[PDB]
Amino acid sequence: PNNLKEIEQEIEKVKNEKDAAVHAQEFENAANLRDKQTKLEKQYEEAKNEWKNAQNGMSTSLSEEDIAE
Amino acid sequence: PNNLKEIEQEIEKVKNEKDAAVHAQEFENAANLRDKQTKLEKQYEEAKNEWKNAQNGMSTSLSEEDIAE
Repeated sequence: PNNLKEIEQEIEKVKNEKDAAVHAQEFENAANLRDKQTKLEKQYEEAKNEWKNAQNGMSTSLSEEDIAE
Repeated sequence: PNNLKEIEQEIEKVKNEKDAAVHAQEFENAANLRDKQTKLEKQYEEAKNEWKNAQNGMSTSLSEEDIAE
């Protein structure tokens, strides 16, 4: 529901930036990048947990409209 | 004469310990390690250059006292 794609992209770009900075020997910002990545991972886990709980709370019954479509 | 015997040893331990801290999510001390490693690399080049500059000028000719050895 347009909630995990953004966090996944942010984690990917943070990882790419950290990998680029590793070759350039930049550890003063590497700690900040790692902390941001960990926070984004925690937020992604929380969002996934709440989304799966909400999905499991409801029942996806099949109606005649699906067959008609 | 006990010049690069210890400088190179310091570089060796910093590099290996640096990589382990990356996977251990320990960048609090890794930031200081990168600065120390960069400084040691500069010192190694300076020490090597001054050693060869003061020795390449002189020539080491043969001596008759060691021919009979």
